[PDB]
Amino acid sequence: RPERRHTALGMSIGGTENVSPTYHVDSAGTYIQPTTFDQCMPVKTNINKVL
Amino acid sequence: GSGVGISTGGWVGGSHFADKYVITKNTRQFITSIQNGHLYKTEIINPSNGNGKSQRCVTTPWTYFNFNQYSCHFSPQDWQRLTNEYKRFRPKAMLVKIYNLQIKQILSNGADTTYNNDLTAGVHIFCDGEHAYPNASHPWDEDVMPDLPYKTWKLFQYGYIPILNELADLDGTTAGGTATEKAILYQMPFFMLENSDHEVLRTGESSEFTFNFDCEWVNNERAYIPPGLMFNPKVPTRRVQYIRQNGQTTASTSRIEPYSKPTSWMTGPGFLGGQRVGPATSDTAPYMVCTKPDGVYINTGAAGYGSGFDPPSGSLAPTDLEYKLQWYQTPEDTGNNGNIIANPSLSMLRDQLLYRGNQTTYNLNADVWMFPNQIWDRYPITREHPIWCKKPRADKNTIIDPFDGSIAMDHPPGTIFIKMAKIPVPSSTNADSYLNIYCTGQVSCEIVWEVERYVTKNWRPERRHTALGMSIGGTENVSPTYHVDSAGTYIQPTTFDQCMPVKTNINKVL
Amino acid sequence: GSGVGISTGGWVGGSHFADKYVITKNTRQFITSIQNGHLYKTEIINPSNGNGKSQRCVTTPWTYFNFNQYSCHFSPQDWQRLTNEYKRFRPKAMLVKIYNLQIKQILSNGADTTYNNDLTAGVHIFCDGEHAYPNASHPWDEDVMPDLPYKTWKLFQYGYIPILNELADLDGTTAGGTATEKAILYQMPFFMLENSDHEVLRTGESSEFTFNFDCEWVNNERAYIPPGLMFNPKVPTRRVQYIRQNGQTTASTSRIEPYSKPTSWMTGPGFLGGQRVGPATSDTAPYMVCTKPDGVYINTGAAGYGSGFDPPSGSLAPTDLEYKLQWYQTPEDTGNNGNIIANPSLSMLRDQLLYRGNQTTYNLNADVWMFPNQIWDRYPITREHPIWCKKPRADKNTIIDPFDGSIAMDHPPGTIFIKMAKIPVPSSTNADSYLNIYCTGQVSCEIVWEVERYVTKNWRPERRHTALGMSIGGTENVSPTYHVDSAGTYIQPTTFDQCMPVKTNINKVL
Amino acid sequence: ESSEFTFNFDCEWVNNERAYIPPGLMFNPKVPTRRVQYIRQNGQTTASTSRIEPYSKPTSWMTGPGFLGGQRVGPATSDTAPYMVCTKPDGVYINTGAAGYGSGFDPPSGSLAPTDLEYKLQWYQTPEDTGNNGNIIANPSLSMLRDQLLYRGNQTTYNLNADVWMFPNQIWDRYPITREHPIWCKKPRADKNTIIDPFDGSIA
Amino acid sequence: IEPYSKPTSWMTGPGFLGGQRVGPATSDTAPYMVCTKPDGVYINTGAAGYG
Amino acid sequence: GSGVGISTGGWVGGSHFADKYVITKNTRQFITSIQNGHLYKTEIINPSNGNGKSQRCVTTPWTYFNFNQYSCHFSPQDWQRLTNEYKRFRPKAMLVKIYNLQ
Repeated sequence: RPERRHTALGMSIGGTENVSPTYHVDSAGTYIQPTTFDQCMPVKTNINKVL
Repeated sequence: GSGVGISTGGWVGGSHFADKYVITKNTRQFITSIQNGHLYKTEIINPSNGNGKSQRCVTTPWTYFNFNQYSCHFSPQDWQRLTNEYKRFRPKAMLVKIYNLQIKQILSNGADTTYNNDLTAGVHIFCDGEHAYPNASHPWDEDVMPDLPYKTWKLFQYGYIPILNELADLDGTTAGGTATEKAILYQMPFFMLENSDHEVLRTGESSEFTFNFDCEWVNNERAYIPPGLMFNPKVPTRRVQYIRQNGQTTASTSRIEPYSKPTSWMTGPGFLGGQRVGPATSDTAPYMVCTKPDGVYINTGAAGYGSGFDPPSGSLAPTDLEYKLQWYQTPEDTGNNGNIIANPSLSMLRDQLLYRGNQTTYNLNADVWMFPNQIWDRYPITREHPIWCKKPRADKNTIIDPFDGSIAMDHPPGTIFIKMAKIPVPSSTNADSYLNIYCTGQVSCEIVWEVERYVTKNWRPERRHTALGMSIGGTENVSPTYHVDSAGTYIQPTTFDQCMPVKTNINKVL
Repeated sequence: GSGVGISTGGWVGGSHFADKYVITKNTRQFITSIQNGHLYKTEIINPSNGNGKSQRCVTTPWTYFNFNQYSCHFSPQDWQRLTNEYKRFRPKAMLVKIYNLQIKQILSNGADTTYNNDLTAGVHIFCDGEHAYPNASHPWDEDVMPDLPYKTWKLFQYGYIPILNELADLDGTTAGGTATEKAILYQMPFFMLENSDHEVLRTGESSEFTFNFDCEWVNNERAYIPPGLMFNPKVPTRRVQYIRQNGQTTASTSRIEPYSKPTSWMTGPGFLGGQRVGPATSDTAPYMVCTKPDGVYINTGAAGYGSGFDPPSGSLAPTDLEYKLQWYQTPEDTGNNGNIIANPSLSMLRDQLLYRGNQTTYNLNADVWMFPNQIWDRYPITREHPIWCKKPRADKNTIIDPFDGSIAMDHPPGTIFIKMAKIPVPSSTNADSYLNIYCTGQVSCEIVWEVERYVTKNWRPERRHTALGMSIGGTENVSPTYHVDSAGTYIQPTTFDQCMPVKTNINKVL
Repeated sequence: ESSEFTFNFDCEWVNNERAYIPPGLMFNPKVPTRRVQYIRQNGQTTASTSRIEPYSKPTSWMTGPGFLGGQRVGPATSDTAPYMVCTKPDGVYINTGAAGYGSGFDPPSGSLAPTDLEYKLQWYQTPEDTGNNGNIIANPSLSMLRDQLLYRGNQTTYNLNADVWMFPNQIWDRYPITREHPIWCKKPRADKNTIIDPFDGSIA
Repeated sequence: IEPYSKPTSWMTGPGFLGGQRVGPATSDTAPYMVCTKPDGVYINTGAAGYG
Repeated sequence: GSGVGISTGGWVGGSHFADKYVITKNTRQFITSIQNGHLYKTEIINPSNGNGKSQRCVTTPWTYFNFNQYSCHFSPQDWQRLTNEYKRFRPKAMLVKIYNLQ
């Protein structure tokens, strides 16, 4: 079966004009920070393991 | 050694991923039975509600292996990893084996049927690699190898259309047909697979077939911008735009704005102009490709002397649901359930449109033909698509880009034909009497897939196919997609993204 | 040669004792039949009286060989001699062979069933040595090879728990489950043994599998004293004991008595603090090891999102019968008959306890965690114990000492999976119809056991396992233990010492 | 001028994998077990001896270590942690509380499932972040070697064991690190140590 | 978290401060007894003397 | 050659993915200034609201490079691909260069 992967579709949109997606620069040049823990792309998530 | 009690092969399965290649291995248990009672027959299908559409069909005492789909060669895990980790892939080499054959005699004593093997019985196997015979397979057929390795594969009867019927049907005022229609029957080819040399196997034997692909790549990449956005907005352009006098607006000459530069790159081809024509039992397509020699008599409409061209749309954005690629996921699906409607891949070389200004507004150009400087991506195929199609032998052709996404080749993988060897029975009445038998066996397909890994200078994360895009269904509604149910039912992908299309994940700098 | 009338093996049996090794040889006649009608299925077992405990189970069309017990590889004679003559032993190399296969067709004509062989039928055999699939075997299962070489071995269906159910069960106020539970289903793995390459055999064929153990020893020795008694009573100690003022008793400073010296060696770990929680149909253990991610919805108690940890007690002396290892000797045993309750081995590295002084008396410490300087012996296994268990793949772990006594390994002996090759049947109704078949065959297991003989300067005789410790039972009550009855019933060991545990006979100087 | 420096790591792997089941689910539900469960008399319920159910087999594998028992102690300007690791030689004079002769141990929780927000790893994404904005709270990785819990039966129900020490046969995954984590930490030079598994996820 | 208190990854070493010695001095007086008590033995004494 | 008008290095950046290894390359422009006026000092931080918590701190006329985080060595693209395509990873060899000093 397919497994979980980290996707840009898990990113969120923010900024001064609220048009800037995560990990992208803003109009002011501000770098949009990850809002949530999954946007930081943790390990031990995607790849299944048989014990 | 070799004999009845020695197996001629073993189960092969799984995948092997490398940098430059992927090897998929699939084995199935297949079953074949007698077809047409060992006869060749030519039938006319002429549905009363088919709105005058008809076919001539030569049905053969033969069945055939169809390997053409992606889902049969890739698990959903393997397909995910393929489309997530690679920018492009193509088939390299195919190897198929038919082995572990069992021919049973079918004994009907009553409502109870018994099965015991005829050890001296045999089975015909013919691979046509030169395409000397009408091609068995066609894209999007349900004859293809199953997705689940443990499901039995039932071979389909081989048949072919000898002629276009309405041209051959000998209808009209004159008796016996016109002179042109009769001339089209007087040459109607007739093909027998028995005309070729081929193999007859017993249980202790086996056969194998190799095929080498030489193909164009299937590109998994997406355009994040259209070709028209490839300029720099901050630098001015030298170009001048003259706008003619419109009504009370004076004609003006000015420098084109820096944020709109002119583009050299046209919308790809496509037809948004046609519409399907009911009823559903006829051939319903926005466009018919017809052949109508002079002197034939046609008492029907365009459907029935021609074939429907579907999807009509090219890289053009479908303006209606009729123009979208759509298929049922299982053979038992009907109506609005089980169907998967294609949705945009959000690639900017897809979903193109062309507008012409009337000097007031822009109006959509529905039918976009081939025009110089057109740039488009080929269809975003999914794990359920035909891999290839048969390209017609012809003098001339334009750019070959089947809109369903299948890869047209002069020679695709040859079709392996299989039938039960006839076992005649003595008849005092000179009746045609044969012994009722069937063959089950194991067929394996190993394909080597040439692959290429992507390299990107993109800073930001990119889309990938995730199991979190799956949906939950079943009898108890606890079963996630691509998983088995309590009844053993395999949960089918509900939506187009669950089929994991290409040209989605991996960004591409134009 | 090779064929249907030539046997592919022979019966191997018995043992060979040497100084540094023991070779045990065991052959069994096994039977396997079709499972799940050749389907993979995912069932939810959710007993009404199970007190909210549930499992997801993927059941497979597969059966598997389980060699893990000591009694299947050792006769009671050989086990006696092993534990009497050797200080330690471990598995060295395993060799298993599946051969002399017979696939019969099952014919039901009525209440009468007939059996005749399909010579071209075949059988799938897959050994998983990389543990790429969920492990089939688990300690203390009844699927294991029989003790009596002449008894038939019936293989058990292979199935695995895909997910923890209460985490996946989509229960709660919100419809369709929470976001976390759905995410846990959206990835629920699904495994098919058909995804691997494996072997298909007919009657004239055979397969064999080798496995090399690298293991810790099973130590057969007993401590005649605890580690705290290792001093000399006659020599004084330099150590001072200060006793604080208690009530009207004055604080004192004095030399510790020569007959109590301080010890550096702590009680081994264990839990005496927990208690089982009924009813018997739920998971009843003094301790639950649970997983409870945040965002799941749990409508049950600790049982059903967790697994019972049993035996809770470590080397600690069980304070109640709940803490003692206990098993039924045959699958038909119920209640208080046929059960064997573990009793002390009278080794002084077992049955440990920890008390803390409150300065009046000493009170038992029920839960003893890992603490430095702990010394204990591993459980005194018997002829009926699992030999090994599967160690989970994980980043971190503490000292691996399964309290049942089984040896946890990263890779145990691989599980050999076997199923009947499907023999599809023609169906006009497109029903799924297969031919009813089963396989019987002979499976042999040769294990080489590395052993070590004891050396002792003890003057006095030591305990040994004696047939005089056996008991007499049967239908006529004349049959001694490990002997057959008049009906052919094999007299089972009634008590734990008749199972001949280790860490009993051979004394050990600490 | 210029300078350059080389360093060779010899390290344990950072494992990116998830357990889809806990170690306790590794059995087969359909095959029976030989194991017997004896349940002592509880109130008016009679003591029973029975074969353990096939769908619950006993597990050999304990919950990993962790502390759910402690609580942070304000105010925020002091050292606020559920646990203080302190050094207090004899003869020193201490006019303060445990904080200030000791260091806060955070995250207190091990692979144990955090029972409160205090136990979760949390950080601000930029140096200018304050309060409830810019902070990232760790959430479960949905790995079954993480978010472990330990209950003991009182023979009526099961009650949570808050503080799980090292115990034999414990199986757990190390913390699910993200793109923002320390890669390594300095391991103290010392005679003795237990298993080294920094709960933040950094490699000592 | 304040810069002068950072979180530590390093726990206190093991030990027992909880026990207390039990008189009189002529017995075995320690805060803790490590005992062995197989089932079936008869113990007429306290923890000291089987441990 | 070498001198004031010759650069001692160049900008290195990006990543290289292979089967058995990944190479991450990162260059930064750094700035350092004088610290403590070239003195070593021992300060006692003893906040009034710190609830009795205090530290001794020896502050030095020195600054230091800290490379320890994952985000500094991996772009979010590279980190995604790392965690999607690989079961495990560890650091192998580090090489740092200080150059183009002004």
